Amino acid sequence: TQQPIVTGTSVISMKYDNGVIIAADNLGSYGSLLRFNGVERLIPVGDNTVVGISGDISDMQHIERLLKDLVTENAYDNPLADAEEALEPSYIFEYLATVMYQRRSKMNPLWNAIIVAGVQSNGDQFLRYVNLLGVTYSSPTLATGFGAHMANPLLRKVVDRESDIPKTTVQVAEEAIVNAMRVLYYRDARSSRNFSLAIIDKNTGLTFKKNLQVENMKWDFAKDIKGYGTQKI
Amino acid sequence: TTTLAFRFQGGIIVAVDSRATAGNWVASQTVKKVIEINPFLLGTMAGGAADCQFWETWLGSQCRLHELREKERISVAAASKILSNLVYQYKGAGLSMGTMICGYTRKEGPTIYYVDSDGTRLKGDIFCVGSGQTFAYGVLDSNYKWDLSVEDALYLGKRSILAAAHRDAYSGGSVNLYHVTEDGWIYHGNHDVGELFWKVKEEEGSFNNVIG
Amino acid sequence: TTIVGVKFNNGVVIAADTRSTQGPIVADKNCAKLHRISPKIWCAGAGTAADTEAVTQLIGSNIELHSLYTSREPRVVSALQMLKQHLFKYQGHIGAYLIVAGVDPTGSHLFSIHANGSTDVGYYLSLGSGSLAAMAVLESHWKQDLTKEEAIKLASDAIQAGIWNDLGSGSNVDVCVMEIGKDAEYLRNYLTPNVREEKQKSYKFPRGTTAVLKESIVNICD
Amino acid sequence: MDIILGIRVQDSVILASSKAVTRGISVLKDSDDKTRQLSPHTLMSFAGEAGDTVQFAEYIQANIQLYSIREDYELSPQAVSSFVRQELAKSIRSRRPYQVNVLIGGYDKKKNKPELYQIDYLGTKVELPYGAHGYSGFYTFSLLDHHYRPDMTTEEGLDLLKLCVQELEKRMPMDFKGVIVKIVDKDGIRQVDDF
Amino acid sequence: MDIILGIRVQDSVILASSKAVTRGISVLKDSDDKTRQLSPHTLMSFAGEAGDTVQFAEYIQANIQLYSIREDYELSPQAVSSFVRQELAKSIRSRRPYQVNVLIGGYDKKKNKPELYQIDYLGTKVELPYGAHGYSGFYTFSLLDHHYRPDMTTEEGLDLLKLCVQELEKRMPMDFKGVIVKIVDKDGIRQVDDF
Amino acid sequence: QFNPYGDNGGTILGIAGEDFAVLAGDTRNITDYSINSRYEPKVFDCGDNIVMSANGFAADGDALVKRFKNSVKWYHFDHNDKKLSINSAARNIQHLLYGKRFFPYYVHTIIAGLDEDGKGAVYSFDPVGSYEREQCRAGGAAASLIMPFLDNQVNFKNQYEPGTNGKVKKPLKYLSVEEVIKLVRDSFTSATERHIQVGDGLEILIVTKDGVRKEFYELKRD
Amino acid sequence: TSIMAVTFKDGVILGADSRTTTGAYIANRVTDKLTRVHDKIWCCRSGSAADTQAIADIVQYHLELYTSQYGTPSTETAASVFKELCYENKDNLTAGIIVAGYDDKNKGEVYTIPLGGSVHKLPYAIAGSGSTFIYGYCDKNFRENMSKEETVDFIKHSLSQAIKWDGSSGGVIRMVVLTAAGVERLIFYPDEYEQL
Amino acid sequence: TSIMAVTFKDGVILGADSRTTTGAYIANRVTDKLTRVHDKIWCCRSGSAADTQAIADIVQYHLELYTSQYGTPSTETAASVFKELCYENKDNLTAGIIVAGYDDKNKGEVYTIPLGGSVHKLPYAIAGSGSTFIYGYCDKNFRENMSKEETVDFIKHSLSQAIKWDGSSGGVIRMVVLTAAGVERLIFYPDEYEQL
Amino acid sequence: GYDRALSIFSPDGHIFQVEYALEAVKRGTCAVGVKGKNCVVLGCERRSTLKLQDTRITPSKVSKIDSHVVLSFSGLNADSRILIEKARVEAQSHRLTLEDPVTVEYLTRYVAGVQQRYTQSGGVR
Amino acid sequence: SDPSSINGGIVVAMTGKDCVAIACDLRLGSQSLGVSNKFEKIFHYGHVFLGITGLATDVTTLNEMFRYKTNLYKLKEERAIEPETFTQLVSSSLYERRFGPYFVGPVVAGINSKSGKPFIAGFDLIGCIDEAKDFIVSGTASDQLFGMCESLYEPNLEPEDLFETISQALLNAADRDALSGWGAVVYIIKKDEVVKRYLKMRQD
Ligand SMILES: [Mg+2]
Ligand SMILES: [Mg+2]
Ligand SMILES: [Mg+2]
Ligand SMILES: [Mg+2]
Repeated sequence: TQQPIVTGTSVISMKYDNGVIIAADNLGSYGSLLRFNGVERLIPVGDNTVVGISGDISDMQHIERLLKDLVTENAYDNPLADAEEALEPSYIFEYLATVMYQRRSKMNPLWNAIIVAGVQSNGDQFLRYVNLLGVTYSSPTLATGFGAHMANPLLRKVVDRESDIPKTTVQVAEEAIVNAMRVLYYRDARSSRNFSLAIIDKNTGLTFKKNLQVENMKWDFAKDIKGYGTQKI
Repeated sequence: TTTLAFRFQGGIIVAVDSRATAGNWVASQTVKKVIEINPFLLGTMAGGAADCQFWETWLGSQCRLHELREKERISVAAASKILSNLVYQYKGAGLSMGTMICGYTRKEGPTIYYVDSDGTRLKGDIFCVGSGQTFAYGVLDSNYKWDLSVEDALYLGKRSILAAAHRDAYSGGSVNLYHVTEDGWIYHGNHDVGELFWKVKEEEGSFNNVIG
Repeated sequence: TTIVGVKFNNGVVIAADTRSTQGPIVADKNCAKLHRISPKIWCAGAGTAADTEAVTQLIGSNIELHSLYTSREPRVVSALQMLKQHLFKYQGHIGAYLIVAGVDPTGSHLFSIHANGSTDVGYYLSLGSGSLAAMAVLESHWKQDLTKEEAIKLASDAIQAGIWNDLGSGSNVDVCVMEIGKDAEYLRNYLTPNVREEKQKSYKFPRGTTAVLKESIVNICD
Repeated sequence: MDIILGIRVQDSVILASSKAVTRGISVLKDSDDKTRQLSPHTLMSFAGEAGDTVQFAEYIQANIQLYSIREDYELSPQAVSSFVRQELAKSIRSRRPYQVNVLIGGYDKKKNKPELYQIDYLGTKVELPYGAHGYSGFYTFSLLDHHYRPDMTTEEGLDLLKLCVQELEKRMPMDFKGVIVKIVDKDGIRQVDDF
Repeated sequence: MDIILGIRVQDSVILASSKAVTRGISVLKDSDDKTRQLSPHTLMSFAGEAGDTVQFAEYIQANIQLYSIREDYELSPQAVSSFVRQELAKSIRSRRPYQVNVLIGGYDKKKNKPELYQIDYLGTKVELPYGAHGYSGFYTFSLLDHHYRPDMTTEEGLDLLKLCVQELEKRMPMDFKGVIVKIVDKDGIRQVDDF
Repeated sequence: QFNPYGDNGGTILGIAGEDFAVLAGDTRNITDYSINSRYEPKVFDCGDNIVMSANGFAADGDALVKRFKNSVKWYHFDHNDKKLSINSAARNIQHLLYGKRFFPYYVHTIIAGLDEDGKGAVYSFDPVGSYEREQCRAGGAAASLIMPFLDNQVNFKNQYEPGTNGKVKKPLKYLSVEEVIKLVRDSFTSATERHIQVGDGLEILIVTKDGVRKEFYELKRD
Repeated sequence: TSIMAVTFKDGVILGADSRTTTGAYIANRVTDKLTRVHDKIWCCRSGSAADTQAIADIVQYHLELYTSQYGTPSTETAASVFKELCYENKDNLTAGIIVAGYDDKNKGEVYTIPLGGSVHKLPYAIAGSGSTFIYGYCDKNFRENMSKEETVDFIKHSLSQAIKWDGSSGGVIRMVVLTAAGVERLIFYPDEYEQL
Repeated sequence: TSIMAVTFKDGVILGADSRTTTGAYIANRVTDKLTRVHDKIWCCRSGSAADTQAIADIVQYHLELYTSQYGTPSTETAASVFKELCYENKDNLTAGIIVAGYDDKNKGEVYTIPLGGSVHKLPYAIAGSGSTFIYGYCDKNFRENMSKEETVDFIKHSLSQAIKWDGSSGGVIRMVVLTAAGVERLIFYPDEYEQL
Repeated sequence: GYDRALSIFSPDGHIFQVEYALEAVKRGTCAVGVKGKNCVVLGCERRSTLKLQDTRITPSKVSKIDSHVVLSFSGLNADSRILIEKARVEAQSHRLTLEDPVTVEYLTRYVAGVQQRYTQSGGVR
Repeated sequence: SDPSSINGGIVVAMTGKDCVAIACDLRLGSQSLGVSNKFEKIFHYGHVFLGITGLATDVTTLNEMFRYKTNLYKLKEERAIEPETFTQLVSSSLYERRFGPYFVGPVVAGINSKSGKPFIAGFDLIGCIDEAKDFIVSGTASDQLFGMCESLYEPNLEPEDLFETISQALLNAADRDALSGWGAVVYIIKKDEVVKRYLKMRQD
């Protein structure tokens, strides 16, 4: 039994025609205090997987160590470690999902919500979610925290079912994600302006964009808003 | 649940309803609340369905092992005590069971043991167990005689469950009847309360509280 | 509930879904959440259904009496003030979360009211369980200088985001448009994107299926 | 308190009420009459929270006796039972509710029919062939469902009652010290002295 | 459970134990023997938490019977009571304690004296002329303080016991369905069949 | 305090014909008022012509199904590739569930297939292993909506022979797979109308001596 | 909330962020927390939005009635009316209010009214959840008799920092200037203040 | 507690107040919260005095053993040992620790370990109850590659403000300087720092 | 714990430690049991190289296991005490669980089982 | 200790072609103990029918109250109250006890005597009006009734058909509820005749 101390807010993600996009801001909150601002919550594993993590940061750092140790262990006595026997997204996910459910079953969870995003060796897109209860699910769009409430509705207008995925390009998908991140910055009181975004494409591989910023924000209309009802000046 | 079992001149009657509930939700009307442990041993189930079901079929296994090791069918006393000693180990952990171990052996005659989840074990001639037990008792006690014919006995047991099925919201579905003699147990059918109530009302002229 | 409000050029539009719930159960698939306070002041309501209805009617009644007394068209800020002071007096226990909009001799107005009695001002607002789905759309597509036709579209899109993504919201979209210099137009079931598909089978019973014990003719006359 | 029963037969209502008054681990009394005559053809038995029971019973009695004197007329059992119900229905939302359950047995002289009403502290009224309050019901309702016929004599009703009390004496955990039995018929109210 | 009594007279110990077994609002049994013979001149009556009572009694019995066979010798009542006390005194600090109170009545053949021991679930032992567990004590201790003499016959002890049971039947709130009475003397243990 | 359980909604439904059995369940997965996925299947082919669904808390459901699938695998390894009969599967699942009696799997479990005479079979389990063979069973969030419909249309409860004076019951009889699927589709559309956690999609696994077939239908997505 | 009011050479300036929050959800990102209770007596609101609005509405009403009968009320008087409401209803209110106004005799004045309903006259005042993070900054950088531009910078830099660290605070920085010249409203958007 | 550690041109400086408190009673007004776990790896302690001492004693022991076997440990290594203890025993610890040390390869380094036992490498770090009040001040005044004297002033001014507003903080300001030159202890008394 | 396999097979298929146990039995004082129509009698030799024996107190050779079953033996006296105690414990445990005293065959089968177990457990003879 | 499920019971209403139907069970229990098999839950004031489930004391009280109010309505207005109007009166009256409510789930059914329209409506305990074209459900087996109605129902059923549908909806819902059943009553209501039928059902 636990309580999260330093936390990361939403992780958002979606499938497009050739791959998956995943994004998450660079903040580590401490209650309402926006304490740490250079926190990377997208952790790449190999060149075919990115694991995005929200919730308790101390537990996230633990999971970083687990994943980085996982890569090492897979290389042992494995001449095909960077080919046919490289770590798949599905392997990395099932591993984490196994851990998350064991920890909840021992009444000592890793206080996190996780999205594993990547491309399998056969080119198929992988996107699945696991959290502190060991609950798992897959969807063409996935998000954690506020993201579930505010990003999913926006990303679902782009990809509302399976058949929409081949029709969605990487430019369209990245736009939707970047837009979603702005909305969360407007509306989530525990989000930051700075974020990281990663694309895993079956042709172009892994692109990892750091130090992005929410831009093109609408604030001008604020000057017209006076009082809370009757006040004129 | 309502379940009962009683001893008389002609052996043992055992009758049970068949309802299972999750609060006020009627989960099933067709639940088997008697387990046939061997041709001379019956067990009744009331309380937690899983607990009763699981541990009474477990009891069957332990009774089978007894007759393999001892070349002799287990006594009702010993069978009931295996179960009571088992549930006593789990005391406080939250098992919920009200059960009756009914059987005939040569050394004992016809015998009924009441065993429940707080470790109580009682030999006796008459018991009713479950949320409808009081309703069953009311009918059973007022019409019970040691001398009842097998026929009258079977009906009284059936009528006593029906009475509880009627008044107790958490009893109902159907009646399952058994007769246990020196020659073992004899099933006496599943009786839907759906039809049994109206048939009894008409033939007996009882249940006048009910708009006929 | 999902409810929204959106300002435009020459007026204001509000919209709402039509689902009513008792826990996980849908009690009403087509309930009206747009309430008339006066001819040109309409209220979208979320929260406890009885409370939104009662508080909207009480203030609507007092507004009519006021309008008659003053020989003037009622103003939104009056409905706003009366609603907020009532809700505040009851310390949150009247669970009414309202988006108040309308036009009056002063202009076009859009406010929201929280059950505890606090009020907002804005060009676009959303309330209820589905308000985050709605607000996501509004924050994505809203701009300064909307036509009537753009605001209607934006509003109903915001409600759709709630209908599809919030389990607390569903069924249909009602809209009401309050434009300066014109009558308010109440667009009940503006959108009906959740029509039940044909059933596979008819369950109309053979007559005499049901066992009957008694009959009698009931006297309803004097 | 605890045991109060009622059976309505052909031409009378019979009320049986336990005699024990128990506080803590002491039976303080074994001859308590848990009943009040409301009018010459109406009897109310009662059970519930200590003090509340008699206070309520006597208050109802005073009201009904007042009505009788004012109108020089006896209120019908149905009319009395409705008055009683309303009093309890008010009470349930008071600052301190009356925690009293009652059976009302009356003979309606205009209909020439006996009537039994069962009302709980919430003000839940129901007319019945037979009734009980408390744990008594859990044994007697099923027993009466079996042995009761609508056309029984007052004598048959008493034997049926003997069955109920015997069952309660067998299976009830507490000693309630027997019952006082009272018959309400066309000739008014009388007490059966040896039960 | 509930009622267990014991009286030590001139040449015997008498134990009286209620016959009712009650669960909820049902008396499940009215002939329950709340006693175990530990040895031919030692009897233990018991009352307390359901299941625990018999499990404890029988466990003690097994131990004492084992001792007898091993040594071909009967342990003295004092020796048995100390064994029992220690078992309960261990139990009280276990994960789940035995919630059982006992009376031990024995005839010491070496002393030619009857002995009554009262032990509660905590392991509180005391030798007494008369004893009781539960609410029974609140009526009988004062009654026995008055009517008890140390040199009474087994017959006089039984009449004294009749006084106690009559008082309990009068003032106790619950029907405990009479008692089974047993006498422990120089000739061992016997049950009085009509009480 | 950490609460180790959650509720993922959904509802499931098993029906047995003469020589087939269906196991159906919706494909919506939820937590609170959010949708996690519109297509997350929860009815699985476990081999040996046994289909299974464990509905409630999905983490527990998945863990159970995984363990049972594994139990089938080892049953083959230990008993010379013997086919695991549905009755034997049922009893095995009881021990899986009851083994966690004091920290239960928060799932209603249903399995379907054919018994050893080739007749259609459905078994249902409570969260701690109480089980029963039935012709008919609904489980999960909308069990209470669907179950009494099945009593009426599958087992013909409360239906009498017309003109017989409520004396002769409508006679029990097996349904075709075509009829059974109509009842399933109508069960889930009705449940979708009135339960917020039920919707999106319906996936049915049908089981005959020739194997396991699937059918999928859209449901309302609000 | 992050709010403040600062006296300077020519009068007083009120500053505030624009975030209204229910938990971590931002119900309003363009709130106006600078409220007029009289021509040149304004207040900064923090705490329960419902409470502080209801209080300000009552105070405005009281000062409107005061004016009709006795002419322009002093800033001290306005602060007293707030206090009376906040003190006497302390059990049912969650309101941290800063009162700020401009007389011609008294120039700029600032009164802060914390939770218990005590009153404190100060050269400047900071309050709201965000204020904790700038006690250090404000104490070090405040001087008496700053110019209008210096004061605007002091508030802009201070609230920028409050907003940076307090998740509850955010949006635009609104300010209201109170001098003999009249009443001026200022607004500063994220792209300006975030990278100070 | 108010504590901080700041990297600068030549190494790193650790600063702390000297107040240990049980409620409002000051159990110790001359506490030393700057604790040596190795020649040039020190930490700042905040939270439970018993917890943070027990942790530092364990860490010192671990690094002494590390040294015997593998030579001088890196500051990162020291921070990891702290983390391991703080993370794995998070349920039973109330410890906010800042780790600071000087390598010759890596120069000055600062790691902060908050309650959950996460680790954060930063140019400077502030922690303890008093830190809340100087987030504003420190963010505005910190520069990278300050000189020793500037850094001492930055810490002195910062902790002066933390102490001014936090009742839990107080006493002397202790500092420890960590350079290639060695290890220097500084102390500053109330009469100097109070009127900065 | 001490683990050594003391009872093992020899090349001729004999377990010597078990066979040497029989030699210790053969050295033991003679015991005989004869069963009648309606009784059973157990007779026992006591070696007469011992006078000044106190026969009140010296362990008698026929032990009661329960009130209805007796056990006598030949071999190591100290070993027999271990078997008798175990047997007595089992007899009470049987009464406790089955509510019936042991049959002679059951009690015999138990004692036999104990003896057998000591022929294929490590650390024991 | 949940007032709405101490006594048990259900009510369902349904519209058909130029008719409405309203039906209820007859059970009144005290939790597990069934007490009366004669407790009807449907009342009428002129041609307007009201069914009330929930706490039985409030059921009785509200009937007595609405009889009271509709009687005075008739005397002052010189005409019988209509369903649309009675629905409003039911709502006003329940909301008047907003912070100490009657624990009931009332259902209104009838045919407007001027327009001939069939009308049904239901309410929560606090007065919210739930109007429906098709069906209204209420009581301890309301989930079951919802599932029965949502599949069994079709529009424009003829009186004798509607009877079968509503009866089958009630009977099967009641049998999946411990606290509902013990008899049923069905009212078929047309422009100017009303038939009342007592259904045969299982008595457990
Ligand atoms: Mg029943
Ligand atoms: Mg929805
Ligand atoms: Mg500690
Ligand atoms: Mg200080």
